[PDB]
Amino acid sequence: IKVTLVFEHVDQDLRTYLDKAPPPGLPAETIKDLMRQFLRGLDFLHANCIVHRDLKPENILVTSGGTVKLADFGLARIYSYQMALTPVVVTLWYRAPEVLLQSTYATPVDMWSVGCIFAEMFRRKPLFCGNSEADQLGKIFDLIGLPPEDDWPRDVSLPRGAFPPRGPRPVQSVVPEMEESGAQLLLEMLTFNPHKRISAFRALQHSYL
Amino acid sequence: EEVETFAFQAEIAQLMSLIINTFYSNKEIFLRELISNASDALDKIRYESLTDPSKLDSGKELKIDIIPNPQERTLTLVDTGIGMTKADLINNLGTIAKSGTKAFMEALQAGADISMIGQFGVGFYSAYLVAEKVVVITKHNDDEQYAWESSAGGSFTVRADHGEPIGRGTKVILHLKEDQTEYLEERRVKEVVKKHSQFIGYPITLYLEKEKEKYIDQEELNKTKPIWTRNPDDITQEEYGEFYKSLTNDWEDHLAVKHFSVEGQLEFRALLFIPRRAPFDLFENKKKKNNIKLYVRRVFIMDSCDELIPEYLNFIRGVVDSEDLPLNISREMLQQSKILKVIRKNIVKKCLELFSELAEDKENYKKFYEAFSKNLKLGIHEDSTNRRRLSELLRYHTSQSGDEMTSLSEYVSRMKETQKSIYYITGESKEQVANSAFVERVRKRGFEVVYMTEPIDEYCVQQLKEFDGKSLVSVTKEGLELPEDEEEKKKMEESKAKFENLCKLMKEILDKKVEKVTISNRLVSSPCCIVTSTYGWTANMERIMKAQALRDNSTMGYMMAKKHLEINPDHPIVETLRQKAEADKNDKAVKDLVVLLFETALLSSGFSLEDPQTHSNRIYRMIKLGLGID
Amino acid sequence: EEVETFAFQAEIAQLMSLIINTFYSNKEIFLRELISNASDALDKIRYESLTDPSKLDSGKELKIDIIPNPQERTLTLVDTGIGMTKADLINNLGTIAKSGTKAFMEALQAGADISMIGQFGVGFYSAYLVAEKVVVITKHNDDEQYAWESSAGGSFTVRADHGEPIGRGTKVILHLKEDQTEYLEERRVKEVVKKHSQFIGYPITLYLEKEREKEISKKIKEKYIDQEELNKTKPIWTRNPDDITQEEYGEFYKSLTNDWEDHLAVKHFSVEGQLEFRALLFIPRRAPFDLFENKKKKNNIKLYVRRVFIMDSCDELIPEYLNFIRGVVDSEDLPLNISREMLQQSKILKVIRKNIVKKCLELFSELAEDKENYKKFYEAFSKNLKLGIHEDSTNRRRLSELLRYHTSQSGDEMTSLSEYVSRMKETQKSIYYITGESKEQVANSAFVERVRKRGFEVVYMTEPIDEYCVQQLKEFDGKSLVSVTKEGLELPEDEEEKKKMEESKAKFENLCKLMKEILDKKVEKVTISNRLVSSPCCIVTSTYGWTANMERIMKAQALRDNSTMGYMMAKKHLEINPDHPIVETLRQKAEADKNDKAVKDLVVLLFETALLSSGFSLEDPQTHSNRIYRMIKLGLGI
Amino acid sequence: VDYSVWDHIEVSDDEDETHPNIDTASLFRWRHQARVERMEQFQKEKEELDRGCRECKRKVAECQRKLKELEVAEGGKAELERLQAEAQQLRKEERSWEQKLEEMRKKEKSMPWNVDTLSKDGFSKSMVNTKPEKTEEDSEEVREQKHKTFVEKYEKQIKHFGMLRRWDDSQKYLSDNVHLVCEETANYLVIWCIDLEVEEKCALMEQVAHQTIVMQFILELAKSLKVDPRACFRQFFTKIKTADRQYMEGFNDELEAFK
Ligand SMILES: Nc1ncnc2c1ncn2[C@@H]1O[C@H](COP(=O)(O)OP(=O)(O)OP(=O)(O)O)[C@@H](O)[C@H]1O
Ligand SMILES: Nc1ncnc2c1ncn2[C@@H]1O[C@H](COP(=O)(O)OP(=O)(O)OP(=O)(O)O)[C@@H](O)[C@H]1O
Ligand SMILES: [Mg+2]
Ligand SMILES: [Mg+2]
Repeated sequence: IKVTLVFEHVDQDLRTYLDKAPPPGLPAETIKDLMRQFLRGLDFLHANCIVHRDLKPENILVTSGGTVKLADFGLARIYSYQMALTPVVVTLWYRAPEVLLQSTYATPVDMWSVGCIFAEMFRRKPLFCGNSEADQLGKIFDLIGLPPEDDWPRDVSLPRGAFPPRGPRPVQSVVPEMEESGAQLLLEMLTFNPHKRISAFRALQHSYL
Repeated sequence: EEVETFAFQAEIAQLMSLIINTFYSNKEIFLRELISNASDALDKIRYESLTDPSKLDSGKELKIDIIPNPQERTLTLVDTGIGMTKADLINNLGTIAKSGTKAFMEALQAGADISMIGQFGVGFYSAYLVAEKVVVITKHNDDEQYAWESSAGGSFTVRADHGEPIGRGTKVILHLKEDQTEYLEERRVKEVVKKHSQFIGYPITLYLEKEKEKYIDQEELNKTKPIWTRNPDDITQEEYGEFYKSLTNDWEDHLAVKHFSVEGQLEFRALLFIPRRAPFDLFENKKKKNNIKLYVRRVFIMDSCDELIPEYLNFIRGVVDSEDLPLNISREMLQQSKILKVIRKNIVKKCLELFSELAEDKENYKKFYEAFSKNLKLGIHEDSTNRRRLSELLRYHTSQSGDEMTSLSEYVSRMKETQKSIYYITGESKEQVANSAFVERVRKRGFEVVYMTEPIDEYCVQQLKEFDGKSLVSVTKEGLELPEDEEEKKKMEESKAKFENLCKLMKEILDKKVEKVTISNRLVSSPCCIVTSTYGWTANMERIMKAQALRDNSTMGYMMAKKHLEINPDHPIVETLRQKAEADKNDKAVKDLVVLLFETALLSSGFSLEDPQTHSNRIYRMIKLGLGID
Repeated sequence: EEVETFAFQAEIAQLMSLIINTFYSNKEIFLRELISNASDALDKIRYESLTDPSKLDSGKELKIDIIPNPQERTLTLVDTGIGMTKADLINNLGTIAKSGTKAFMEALQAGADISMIGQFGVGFYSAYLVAEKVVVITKHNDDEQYAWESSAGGSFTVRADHGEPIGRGTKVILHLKEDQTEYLEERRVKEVVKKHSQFIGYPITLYLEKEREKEISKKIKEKYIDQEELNKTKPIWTRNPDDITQEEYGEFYKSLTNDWEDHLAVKHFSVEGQLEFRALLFIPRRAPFDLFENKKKKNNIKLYVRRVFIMDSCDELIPEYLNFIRGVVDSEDLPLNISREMLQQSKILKVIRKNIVKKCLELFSELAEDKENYKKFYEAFSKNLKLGIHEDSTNRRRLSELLRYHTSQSGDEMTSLSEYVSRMKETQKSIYYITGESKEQVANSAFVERVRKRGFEVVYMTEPIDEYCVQQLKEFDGKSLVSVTKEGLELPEDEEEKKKMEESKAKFENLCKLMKEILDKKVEKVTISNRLVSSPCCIVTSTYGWTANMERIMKAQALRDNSTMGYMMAKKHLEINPDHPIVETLRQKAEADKNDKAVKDLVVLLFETALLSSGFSLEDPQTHSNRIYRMIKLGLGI
Repeated sequence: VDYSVWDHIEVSDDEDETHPNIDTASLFRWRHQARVERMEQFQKEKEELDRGCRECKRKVAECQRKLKELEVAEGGKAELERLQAEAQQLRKEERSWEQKLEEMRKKEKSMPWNVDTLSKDGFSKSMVNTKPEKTEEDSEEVREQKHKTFVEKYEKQIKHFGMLRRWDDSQKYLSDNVHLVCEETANYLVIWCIDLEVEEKCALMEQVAHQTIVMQFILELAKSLKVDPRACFRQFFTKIKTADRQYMEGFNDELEAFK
């Protein structure tokens, strides 16, 4: 008798995880681990210049051991088989303003996406929810705050300046079990201006995690 | 002035000891290095004779003679090369990092079909890994015969030799160390020969004191010849077969062969072979991965198939002979392993092409597939980039087929104009799945299913999500979609209401045994049946996964798929139960029947039975009732 | 003729290119060798200052600093070691296969505790793997400041004091190649030094441009990073085991591997033999998720030479079943080759492995005393134990004593086989056990009914590895192990009851014969067994072949479809319980009419349920359920 | 002495450059895409630079023609001067396009090595070993030559098999000497047993007889299976090593009869 092994692939999609996850107030410590699992993955991806502004909750794998594995790096190599007819039209509460602004992919873009996802994890429910890209920002702005046409990037397809200014809403209190340190990390990730956001490395190395 | 200029120095006393202690690890390689040098010299002769054939007057034969001498515990190696002049002995032979091979190669810049190795200029000194002292005796055509003697002690001596004449070339006398006498063994010598010199162009002979105990000229020592070096268009099947049989030592010849060469920065020639039968240790975890061997200039370097080829292709035999690789000072190791990965990729492409053409040969493909479909399916599981190509090679038995397998594309060609998915069923056996209730309605609706009877099909089908634009669906899972005639749909909704309270009752009876109780038209001849939720393990996958010795049971909290009780409203039993619910939903005998039916369905549906003893005990009770025992 | 004598020569121009180009494949050794040289110079000081403190008058602090200069594309190595004289730059540094460490090897007769790292006199020139040019500015206390300079082009130069204060050790200027700018990156530098300078005695620091807030103070952060942290982890095995406590040892573990929890079990290994080395063995409190992922390269036990990471070939350092123990092996007596990337004479590691395994077993034995943490250990790595038992026949003598099981008498408490044995009855000459799919299965199996009635303890086994271990473990503490699932379960019993069974065999003789005919090609032999109590019958495994569980395991787990083996292994018999009401009735029914098909069908039913109760899959479960449905319809009047 | 040419090899599926938090099943494909897009961008750039160069080249070439014409023209030298300056600018532009092309050449020199740049398909030739033509040879004729020479050729190897007892040794032995798996071998072993009887070497005779029936066993079911004994001899060892004792004894009786 000879010996040989074969191993099973993990299909535990983050979305499935969230479906299995408990009500708003998902153990911050569990999320902290998953956050640093994600961000560590990002550092690798940023080191390898992996472009994937299209990365969404469902492209995040959460294994039975609590390991975040990232897959599906942008439309260029994904959905080669039956896909969504509204992959974009769908509420893009998990897409950075820079996506909504029709600009490009960046470290801040990626983190903005998952930042909302992390809040989703805490709430077991999408952080924001708008209709159009401008309406999506209109929901985003309610948490992070909003300025007129003086803190907007150059690459903006949306009517910047036609977004009536408003204050932020302490992420700590908005998102369930969001410890202030993570509230600040999230708020930084959620901040409209991509250059006012925190890098994957910086967030990863933050004492919060 | 403010700066002094110095030439780099080299402490030979230390360097030499480093050469014969730290530069090498294996020591048996001394034969390789000396033989290689011999063949270089034999090529030197050849080239020179191309311009002046009278240079062959001092012997017209090109070969290497190995003559062990246990009486002295030495080894005599006769190299019938050109030879070395006294100047060459003191300039090239007695110099570190220097070889006249390079100078000869400079002469070869005028145009030649000559191929030599020796860019390091140190291999000679590997002789001192094994030998205590080495004596090199030579006779260059343009000089006298000299004896070069040294123990690598910082110096060497040269004197004109006396007695036996050398026509040309040189003899190496290896004064083998007292603990190196194992190299006087026939087997040990042949071991090394087969290890690195199996494709040396020149005849290498081994002389052994045998019947009358005289040195017998083992001319066949390296009779194996290179085939990929020859023009493939001029190589016959018999020649490819004999090579394969020599390559693999398999009395049976190959199923298929393919020559492959690349040109450019990477350059090599190669032969790939598909075996007719799989090896009994194909899956052995500790098996050395050496099916395809790597050579440089026909010199064996390594056989690390762990990186050369995919594990799922780890059955193809062959030889890859490169022209110029970045070998380390220790030739046994190759620098820039990414090169091997590039080679791999190119090989894979050619293997896939060979497989496709093999598939064109249906009869031999069937033979191939039967032997190596496990590896194909393994590739589906392991390789995310060539899966599509590999999926074209997949063949299964299907409802409209007999015992003949059919491709997934052939299945697709038989799909209905309203069929958007490939129906299939996995299991332990073809008969088992053929007799499943899950494929009965499917057959009644005129559909074909794919029979999947291997345990590895659970891993394969895991990756087979869509094929030729067609989706795939298991008949064993919930949500099985078959043509729904609006009339029938209404009737089914009426039936749902009809058996609504019945299903509720059954659920109350089996609240913790089944997740949901409902009727379904997927059933035909069975009163009921257990299905698997689209999330988690199937009855088959679950059973298989739970047979794994090294599995982690805690992961099953994420894999325990929901079980649901399908009911076939058309049966007298189901109808009776409905009537019995109306008569008395609290009837214990009825409740017992419901439990019986569930376990019966659960078990017959391929799901684990919680307690076979209790199950059979119920049966024993019922038997006793039939027997009138009690 | 006249014997001419010649000295061996060397083509340095070719040799130098071979040193740089053909000696190494991994350019990471660049920093390793440079640092190693710096630490050697620091060792030279330690000795000299040890015997003569005034040697430190020009500097006491001993360390290695690395400063990158991206604006030049150069690196600076600051060696605060003893340095070199002009003569040494020319003689030692500028000569191939020349090293002043040998001078200290010979000079340091008193300095027996001064261990220089390496000795080839070549590694310096590996600097040119990534550097276009190297300049070595140095001032040994016995000379002035000079600047050695070369691009490895067949020559080198030495310059006079240029005024840049080097009063000790040396400044090595590393001019990097256009395509080697990755070594200017913080991350990359850290990646390399963490794998090679991990246990350097002297602290290594980096001077890096500190990521900081814009200097608009309004806000501002510090300008530069002092990365001393690289050597925060010190050698532990080098100290006296008796003086090493968990307050530091557990910290080492958590530093050894990124695990923020103290280890479970550990063992210091001190070897004073020819192969002198010390090693630390660590056992995690939890098994890793990749524990059995054999596709991944092993790296738990790492091999250091003179506290320098060299190898991590666990494949040789340990056996597969011990691939969970993490640790450090540190020897200063190993014959590394010229590259230092591989140990020559692997037979050395064979011996080392054997010796390590011995201590692993001793550790396990020590753990066995701590029942609480042993149970934790056992549960965490019981499969590894069982794999070891399965594979390593030599050490089963110790591994089999580590086994712990739930039995019919211990129940929910897991106990040792030695405890089982010590508590065996005077008639209990063999270890009774049962394998299966689960505890409640085997605990309610017909196979263990009589066994319990005879007062015998049954070891419950449920893992496939248990099924594998019983194919290897035959005897324990001198007593054989007997599966209650196999035919011929000779339980100790009253001879008179055996006589009663023989009378029962005569009573049900014709019944057995009839049943055999009924079950022709279904069962190999129909017979009688008092191992059964509540059941009328039972399919049993034979003395040869696979058990129902083993078939389940092998047929589903094995990737090889060995139908030949499966065929030969597929053996089974049917036992009858002569005291069972149904069996009694069947006899009566056979006597009434052996040709009564209804009875025959009943026998078939019972057979199929016997297969089910014994874990044997039915050849066509659908027809079984069909019979059930038919019987149901009969009960329902359908 | 210089292998630096292969220090820059790019492998998009390099499994030694992975990460615990990344699924390389898609990453490798990302790398592929990125590599391709890069090459596309590179090629587009080069072509546009070449185009621009050629355009300015033609423009200045035509201007130079015109410069000759303006020089000839009676007073066109005023325009000549103007055009010369313009032509110089066109030449400067051409030059700068060429300088950019030189930079493209530098980029090519810096380009990573891969399956598309390291080598091309120098030679490819497949072959499926179908045949060697439905045929048949008279095995008696074959034996007339074979039994006489094969047996003697491998007499010591036949005897070596006959001197084995461990099933592993016999299987491994025949694996190495699979050419012995035939009737001629078994026939020798029978004869050898007879000779051993004559020589009073009964202990050996019995062991040879044992190995005789092993070869006969191989032949027995090879014939039953309608296959070449050498293609299935390992299955006999598989059967023997796994067979239930009682059945094995039955098989041995059948075997002795087959011999
Ligand atoms: N059979 C031979 N006939 C003539 N000259 C020989 C023979 N064998 C070796 N030599 C000489 O030995 C010298 C030493 O070269 P050596 O073989 O040590 O370097 P090399 O082996 O060519 O290089 P490498 O170390 O890469 O194999 C060469 O200059 C070569 O001329
Ligand atoms: N930073 C340094 N400080 C002082 N001496 C140095 C330094 N770098 C190189 N040397 C000189 O180089 C000699 C040996 O260095 P080198 O590394 O080349 O050989 P080694 O370190 O003894 O062993 P290896 O050659 O394997 O590294 C030392 O004895 C010393 O004379
Ligand atoms: Mg040579
Ligand atoms: Mg050094």
